[PDB]
Amino acid sequence: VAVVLELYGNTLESSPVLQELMIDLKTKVRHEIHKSKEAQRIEGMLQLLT
Amino acid sequence: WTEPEIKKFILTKINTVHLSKIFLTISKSITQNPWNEENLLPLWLKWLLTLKSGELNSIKDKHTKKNCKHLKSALRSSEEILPVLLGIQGRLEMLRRQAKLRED
Amino acid sequence: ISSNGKLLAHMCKDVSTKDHEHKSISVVSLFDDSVNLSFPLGSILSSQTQSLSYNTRYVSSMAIDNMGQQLAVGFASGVISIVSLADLQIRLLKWHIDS
Amino acid sequence: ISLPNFNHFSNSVSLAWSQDGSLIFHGFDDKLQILDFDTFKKFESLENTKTVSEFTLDSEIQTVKLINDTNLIVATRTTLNAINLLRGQVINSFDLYPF
Amino acid sequence: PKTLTFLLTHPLFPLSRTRNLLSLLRPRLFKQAIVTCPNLPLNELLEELFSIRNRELLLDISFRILQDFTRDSIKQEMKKLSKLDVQNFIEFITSGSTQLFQLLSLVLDSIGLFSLEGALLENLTLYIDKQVEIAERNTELWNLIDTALPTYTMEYLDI
Amino acid sequence: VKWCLIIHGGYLVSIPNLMSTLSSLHSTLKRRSDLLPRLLALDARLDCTINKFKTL
RNA sequence: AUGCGAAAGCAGUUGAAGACAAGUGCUUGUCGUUCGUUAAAAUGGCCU
Repeated sequence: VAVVLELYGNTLESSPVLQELMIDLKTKVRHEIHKSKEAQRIEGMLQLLT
Repeated sequence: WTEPEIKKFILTKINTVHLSKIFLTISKSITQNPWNEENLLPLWLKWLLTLKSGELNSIKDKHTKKNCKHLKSALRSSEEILPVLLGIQGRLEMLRRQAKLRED
Repeated sequence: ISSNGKLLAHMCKDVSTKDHEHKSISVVSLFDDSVNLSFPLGSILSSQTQSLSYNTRYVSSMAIDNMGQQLAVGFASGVISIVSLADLQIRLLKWHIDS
Repeated sequence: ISLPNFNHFSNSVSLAWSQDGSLIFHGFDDKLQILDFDTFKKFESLENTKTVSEFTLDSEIQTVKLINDTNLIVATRTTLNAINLLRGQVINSFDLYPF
Repeated sequence: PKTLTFLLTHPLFPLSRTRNLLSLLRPRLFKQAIVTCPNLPLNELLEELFSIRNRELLLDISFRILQDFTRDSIKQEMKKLSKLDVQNFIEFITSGSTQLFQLLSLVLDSIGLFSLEGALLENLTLYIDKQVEIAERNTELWNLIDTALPTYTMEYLDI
Repeated sequence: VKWCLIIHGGYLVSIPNLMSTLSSLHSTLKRRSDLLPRLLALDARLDCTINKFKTL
């Protein structure tokens, strides 16, 4: 999707559907970024509670 | 210069015209201070980048690239520093949580 | 050299010296002198390769007929060209994507 | 395993193993360590006969080898060093830095 | 003097001065010894670290010992250490670098779960939270740094 | 798992072979950790493009 | 792309001459040429 964005910014401007596609993408990626973050917190407790 | 949106609009005007020197000043200021509590200037830089990349890349070749690389190195140390650091935050979190269990 | 070994086919830059046309192609008999021909690669080439990079106009491989009538050459873009010497006229053969 | 994560990087390492399968010699840059196979820790000297678990050397170690239960051979880019193991003293030094 | 300075310069420096030179060293020679010394006993090392001298001894000795030794050994040593000095030092830290944050990780390891002070710990919460926030901010700033139809045109020319 | 390791920390810090005994949790979380940085990369490029088209 | 370095990075680098082509003696280019330094195209794809 990185390379897709790199190629297709202007058609993204044009097309309406693609924009809401990227919106949904952004929602999911924020969500998983978060989940990974608290994942790292709990691995932190693993390191502590050794 | 305070609000992000007026920052965007005056930024568009700067692109109409100054842009190079404000770029360099923001770059140097941030590369001296990687830990400024203020975010306004970071918003300045992020907006100018996310609007006007290619022309800024093309304008110069030495005096912009060099300090870009230097601030790049400093921020590199920052992104190296982050992960275990938010781990530290989590540690303190669950220490407080254990303290809560002790209080009740 | 021809697969017989009886013929030599080579190129020289003297026409580059004496002309805008660069490369001179000469084929000769060895154990006798029955055959000896020479002609410019400029005449050989197409009328379109004059507006493209040195890649096209670069000769990259040579080969000879056993009877001194067909010659094969190959260039940097992978376009083989086969020349019949009598009328000195060509044919293009195109499969290799590289030289 | 034994997983230290030093905040430094050395591209040069070496390591060797005694035939017994118990004594392990990890030469990381500038310092060798003896480790027990069973514990992966420094071979503590309860007698304390100057058999210190670490050897800090003149230079960073690039090569380690053992010939027998007796003799360790370590090459630093300046020197070659042959050290006895029954008595913790360097037997031989050899100038290699110019080479 | 010049002789002892170049002895510090040269790598190998056998046993007894490495054992106890820090007490003697406690200026310019002190800097030279801390920036280059093959062997450094963790006792005196953490004592000098926790000294509030702070001529950037914090960063210096932190990077030194982190290049030098192992987190488990450090944790054992600073368990053997007291905790009042730990409190004062971390207070200086939260008042105001990857080395020092790694030391923060380490000291949390050493303290474990027992001795913590509520309000101090919450001050740590706020400090670390805002410093996190700015850190990921720095991250996206890095990554961003790393980043037909003329249906009818009412135009004119200058003939 | 958070509440679990919260409450019962003392006994497990008593029990020695924590790595092997807790194995799967270890590997799972380290995998997610390994994910983190490229995930950040994708996030930032996506913000770049999103602002690009939302500004107009 | 050089050196140094860790899988990061740090410094450094982009010179001339000759030649020839195109363009109006001049502008651009090119090199199966030199020394000097640490220096994207020819419709054209993989056997039984």
